[PDB]
Amino acid sequence: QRLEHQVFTWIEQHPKLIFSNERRQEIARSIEGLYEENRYEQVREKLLA
Amino acid sequence: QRLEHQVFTWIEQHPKLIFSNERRQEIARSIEGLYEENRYEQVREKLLA
Amino acid sequence: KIKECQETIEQLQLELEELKVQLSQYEENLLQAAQWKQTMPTDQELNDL
Repeated sequence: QRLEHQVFTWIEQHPKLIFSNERRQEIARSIEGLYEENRYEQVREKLLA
Repeated sequence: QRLEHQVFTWIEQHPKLIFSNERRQEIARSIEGLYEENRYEQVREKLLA
Repeated sequence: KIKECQETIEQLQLELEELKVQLSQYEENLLQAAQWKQTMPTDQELNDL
């Protein structure tokens, strides 16, 4: 919970970067199922995209 | 080793992309240190660069 | 004619400096982005747990 909170805080701390609601939902999907469905890198993949 | 082969077979199939010798060294070493030093992110990040 | 040349040079100087300012803005934004890449959240604690 804390990490997802940090992730979205960091997202909104840089408004210039644009995250679609679809992209935000994708990041939510990745973060929710960590180590059960995918490694954490896929989160950094979506941010760096 | 096979992954290194595939990465540098992906470069040489795309001649329109100019990978200098220095960047080739960078990618070579970043692959060379997979999971001991740096995750995959540092390789595909340079390819994407 | 000479005064016309001087006026043209004045206007062109103004526009040139405006473009230089905008180019500096873009370089600053590139540096901002480069800085942002480093400040991403990490999953160290979740990984440890």
